Amino acid sequence: MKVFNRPILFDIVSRGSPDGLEGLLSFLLTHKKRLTDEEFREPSTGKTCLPKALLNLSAGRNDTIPILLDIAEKTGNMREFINSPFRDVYYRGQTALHIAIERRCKHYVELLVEKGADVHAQARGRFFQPKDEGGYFYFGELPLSLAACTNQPHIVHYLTENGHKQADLRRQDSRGNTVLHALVAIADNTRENTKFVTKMYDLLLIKCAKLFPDTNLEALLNNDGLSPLMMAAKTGKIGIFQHIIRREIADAAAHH
Repeated sequence: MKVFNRPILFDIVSRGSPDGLEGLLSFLLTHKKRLTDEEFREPSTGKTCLPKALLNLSAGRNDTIPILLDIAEKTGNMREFINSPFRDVYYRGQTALHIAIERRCKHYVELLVEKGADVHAQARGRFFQPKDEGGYFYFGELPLSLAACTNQPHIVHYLTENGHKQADLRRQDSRGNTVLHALVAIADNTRENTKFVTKMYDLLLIKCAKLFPDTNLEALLNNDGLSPLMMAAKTGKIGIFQHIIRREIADAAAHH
C-alpha cells in the first residue's frame, strides 16, 4: 500500500495536511516502525515531525498534530514521541512543548500535557568557547519559566494547575534558577517589560502561597547563592528590584 518516508512525512506535516496521513498508522504497524525512529527525524537537529508540525501553523493550527499523537499512541510510542528532544545552535534538549509555548498555542500546550509531555524538560543553552559566552536567549530552561518570561499568564495557570501533570513553581534549572530568577534575568528596565515582569512575579508568588504555603519562593537560592532579589540588585535590574522591595514592605505592613 501507501509508503511513507521522511521527505513525504515532512512535506505532509509542513503543509499541515491531515488527509495526507491516511495510511500512516497502517504503514508503521505493518513495517514495525515508529515516528521516533532515526529515519523519521531530521538528522541535523533530531526533530521528529511533531516540532515540524508546530513550526508550520495556519492561523495557529496544524491538524496533523492530533493525528500524529494518536498514531504515536497506537504504536506504543506516545511518551517517547512527545518528549523527543532536538537541538539547534542555541539550545539542546528542546521539546515540542517548548515550541507550543513559544508559539503561544495554549490549545497545543494542553494537548501535549494531557498526553504526557515532560513539563520539566530543560532547553539547555549551547556554548562554543571554554566558558559560556551566552549566545542564546535565556529564559530559565523550563516550560513554566518560558511561559512566564514570554508573558503568558493563562499558560502559566494551566501548567501549574491542570488535572494531568503540573509544573512545579519551585523547580530550578541548571543554573539553580527558579521562575523568579528567570524573570529577573529577562528584565530590561523598559517600561512595558517592567510592567509585565512584576505582574507575573506577583502572580507566581500568589500561586506559590496557595499551592505551597510552607514555601517562600523568593528565598530559594540559585547556584551563585543569590535570591531573585539579590540577583536583581547585582545585575542592575532596578525596576523589578524596586518592585520586590515595595512588595515586601507592603506584605509586612499587612501582617502588622
